[PDB]
Amino acid sequence: RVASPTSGV
Amino acid sequence: QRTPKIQVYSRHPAENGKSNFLNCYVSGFHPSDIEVDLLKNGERIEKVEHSDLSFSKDWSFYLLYYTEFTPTEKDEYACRVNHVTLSQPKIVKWDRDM
Amino acid sequence: GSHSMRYFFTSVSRPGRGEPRFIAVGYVDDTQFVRFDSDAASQRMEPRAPWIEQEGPEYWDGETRKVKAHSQTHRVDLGTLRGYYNQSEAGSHTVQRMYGCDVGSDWRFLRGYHQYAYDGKDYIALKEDLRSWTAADMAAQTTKHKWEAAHVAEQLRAYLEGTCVEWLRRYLENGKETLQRTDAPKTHMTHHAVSDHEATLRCWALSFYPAEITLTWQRDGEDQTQDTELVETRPAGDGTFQKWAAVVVPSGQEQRYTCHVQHEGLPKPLTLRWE
Ligand SMILES: [Co+2]
Repeated sequence: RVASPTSGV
Repeated sequence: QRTPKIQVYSRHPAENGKSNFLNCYVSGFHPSDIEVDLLKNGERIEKVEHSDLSFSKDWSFYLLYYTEFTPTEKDEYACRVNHVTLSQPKIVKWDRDM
Repeated sequence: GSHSMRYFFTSVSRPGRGEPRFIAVGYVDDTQFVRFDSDAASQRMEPRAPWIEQEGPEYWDGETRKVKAHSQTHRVDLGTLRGYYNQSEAGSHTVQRMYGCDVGSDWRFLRGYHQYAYDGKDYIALKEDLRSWTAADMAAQTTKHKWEAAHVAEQLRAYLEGTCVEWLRRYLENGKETLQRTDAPKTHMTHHAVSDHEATLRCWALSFYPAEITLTWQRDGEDQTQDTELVETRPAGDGTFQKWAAVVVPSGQEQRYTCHVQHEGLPKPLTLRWE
């Protein structure tokens, strides 16, 4: 299972 | 920035007249845009597939290109690679001993 | 033995027209099991191994939604990074991200990782404590302050120590017939004359899994590296790997040379000598 995306850079 | 390493080889030990798979493994390159053809007697082979783009810990990319082929005494097989780091396409001949 | 799950994400901007090319792949150990390619027709996360296909619609919908969200995050990032570095809109640039978890023989959490690169160089990475950040330059330092304020490490740590290891264990179970099987290298040695008094011996390891392997030459029982060549481990195309190591020897002295093969699938290392 992939992680949820992080905040943008 | 980083020029591809290239290995051209068969999936199985080669025997003339016995179908097999011709691989071209390109790795250590960046950026990801790359052109890879498999050649039979200098001519592009049409039905060539490749793996999904991935990369190593140093961020350099790798891809496997492959197609079925039959080694013979008379046919020459090769991999032709072009990449921004190359002033001209690099051609690497298949040698069944490597 | 030990095991890992890793996801790899690449986005490449296309200044001439359209959105970035986006490709994601997931691996358990050295086995790819899923992929998403923005150029492909499905626009879904897709199976690449038999043992994942049994996952139900909720799985596939969820994975697709999340990977698509990653793609949009990277699209925005490429814009942000272009600004950070004061770059033209004309050039193509790359963002890469990799994350995953390792578990030990007992399938307990060993370590986690999450790192990010811009144009093929380290940009920002989570340290092994899963709390701190390594920012490579001042743009990345800007990102690090942003990610501190947004509790980003907390969320990654929860994923890496929880969901990541839990689903890895699930996968190792469902795919046990292959994921927990080692394929020992099939080995042999070839001989190629280089002149009428010198020859290359080539020690071959074929069809092995996992990819980790060590091939070494000895002469009269001491390691030899002079006049040797070792190729990079390469995929056979059927899920297994190949490697060879070669040495040039004076003809007639072949019996001095032994090739030694170490691999997880071999209870004891193998020793090969020329026929
Ligand atoms: Co393609």
